[PDB]
Amino acid sequence: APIPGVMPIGNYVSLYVMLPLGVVNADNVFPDKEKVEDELKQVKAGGCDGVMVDVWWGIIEAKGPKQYDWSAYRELFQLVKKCGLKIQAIMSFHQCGGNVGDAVFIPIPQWILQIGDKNPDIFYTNRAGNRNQEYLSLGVDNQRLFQGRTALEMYRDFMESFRDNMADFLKAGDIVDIEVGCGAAGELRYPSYPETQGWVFPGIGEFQCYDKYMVADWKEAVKQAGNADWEMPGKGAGTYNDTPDKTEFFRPNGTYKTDMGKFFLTWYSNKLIIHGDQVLEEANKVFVGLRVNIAAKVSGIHWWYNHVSHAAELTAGFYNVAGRDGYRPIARMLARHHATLNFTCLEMRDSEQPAEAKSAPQELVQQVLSSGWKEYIDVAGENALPRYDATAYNQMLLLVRPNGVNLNGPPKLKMSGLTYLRLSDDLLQTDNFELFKKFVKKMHADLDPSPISPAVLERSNSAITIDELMEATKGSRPFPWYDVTDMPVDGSNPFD
Repeated sequence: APIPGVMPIGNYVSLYVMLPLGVVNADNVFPDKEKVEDELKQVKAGGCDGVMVDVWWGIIEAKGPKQYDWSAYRELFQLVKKCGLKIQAIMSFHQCGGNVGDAVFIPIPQWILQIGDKNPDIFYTNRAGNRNQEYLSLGVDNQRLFQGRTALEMYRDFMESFRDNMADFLKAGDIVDIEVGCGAAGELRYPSYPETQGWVFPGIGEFQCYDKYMVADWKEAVKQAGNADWEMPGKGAGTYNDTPDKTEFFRPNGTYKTDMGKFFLTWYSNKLIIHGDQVLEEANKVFVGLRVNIAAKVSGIHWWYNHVSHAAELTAGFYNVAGRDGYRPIARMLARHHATLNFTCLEMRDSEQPAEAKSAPQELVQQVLSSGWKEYIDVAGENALPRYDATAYNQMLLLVRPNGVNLNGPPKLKMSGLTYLRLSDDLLQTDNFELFKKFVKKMHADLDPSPISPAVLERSNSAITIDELMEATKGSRPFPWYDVTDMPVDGSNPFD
């Protein structure tokens, strides 16, 4: 039996905090150095392991192709290191802000956007012909349109430059995680619920495959299946703020369940998996042999999860329905690259969502974490929305150790890390910050903050075919979850 009071260190879950947006600004300057230094000191003194920051493509490569300026990011990283903190860096090949609310606006490089004025099909496009300018469509990953480069080559060259220009932070163990941005907002998904085209929760979203590149690919695919005339979804799919039962495509027994529907949903979800595969392959080639994790971010699309159609999942590109696990194939792709899955919604409870949304964040998290663990990858995560209350912190503590602490060794089920959204004035307010420090102590299994490295990143494994990957869609039971955390922020123990 274990010795009373001894907590095995394998129970510890690292806790990182996301830096404010614009910490390095759109002119590639790091302003308010003193304020930031101060915040970093408070975060460290609260026990946090590190911080996460976006490394914005539209800052670094702004002046032109392969003109990279890493100066301000080096100053920031040096400061974080000096405050005793680890760094998670996001390779952010997407747009920051741009709405009236948003305090910062950083588009992708203007020399890319200029290409888009004359070729709007470089962007994800909805069936009405709206272009999302926040990210380059997967349809252009391998199109040599960008002053002699393809999109994948641009991503590769940027990551190589980052590695070479941060070589000393990488050697010293200061940079611990590279999150590779794979879509708008950095997430591996289609931009199916854009605020800029009027989406409001809990709309079903819209398919984002109408650019001419993805269309040429589709037309070829359906011809080979023996159905030349199958079209992409039309008016039957409805629009962003429909509910599934108001559509033909997503109603019970609707189009999604027809042979044409299944064929379309397979193709659509496979193009997203292939895009992830190609982007992470480039990351693995850059970072192989270094002690750093490489991660992809999958957003938690929890609305309509309890509807037969899983319509919001489907429009986002995750073909997850009864009898078809749409996340496990992503995890298996990730495993090939020795990459980590970063998921969201770790704080959410089903009872917090309106009933009409058919929303099940708890069961979604359980499915996705279970499917990643079954593929022998690490899974990390984030809170989806800002939360400062004990209920939220206790839900995240449940998710990071879904069968609580293990006094005999490392837990059976443990997330590899949590990144908290986000450092702000509200978080540092005296009351909230007090609660937050208890959350961090519980993340650490009541151990003291404890600095060593990620594993050495192995080279990507040999390729498997699309069809071998589809074996991973077989449905399975998720691991059983506890109903409450072991280590609530009030210090009690619900098992005594």
